Amino acid sequence: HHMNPNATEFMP
Amino acid sequence: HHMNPNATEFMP
Amino acid sequence: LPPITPQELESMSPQEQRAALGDRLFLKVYEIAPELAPKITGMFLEMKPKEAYELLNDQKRLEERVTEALCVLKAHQT
Amino acid sequence: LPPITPQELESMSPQEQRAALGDRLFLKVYEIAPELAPKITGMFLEMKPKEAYELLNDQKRLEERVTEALCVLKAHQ
Repeated sequence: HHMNPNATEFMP
Repeated sequence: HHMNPNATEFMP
Repeated sequence: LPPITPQELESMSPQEQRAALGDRLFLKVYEIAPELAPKITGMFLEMKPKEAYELLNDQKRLEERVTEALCVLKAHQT
Repeated sequence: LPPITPQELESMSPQEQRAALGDRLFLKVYEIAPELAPKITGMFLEMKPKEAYELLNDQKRLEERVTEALCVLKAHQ
């Protein structure tokens, strides 16, 4: 289970 | 692997 | 409830592991979310017994997992 | 963007998968939460590729996961 508020933003 | 909101409740 | 040693855990049956981990997880979850502790504990017990055991020895990670479980439950109502 | 087939996805490198899944997840998340779409898409991309791909073909569970991610971000305040 992954819902990490520190994840790196994804820019397209 | 994502947590399951339909999981069976645990009673101690 | 004293903590379970790793030696004890591997010497228990799958159902004994669940009861011992569930009992100790429930008490810690109850301090954070007393009303939803049975359901959140049930959600935790679907993880592998090694991962559930880690939560008993990492209060920071347990609290994060309780928040994650509440958010899964909140999203389920929507 | 056109959808990815499972046959294509299994034939891509990990970084090729992430870019293809990310671009498509971003578009859908942007319709729901345009401001936090970069952050939420990044949170989604920590899933395994098969799990992230299943969100692209299940709109109802995708919306649930966006709500979940917003809840996690709010709790982080």
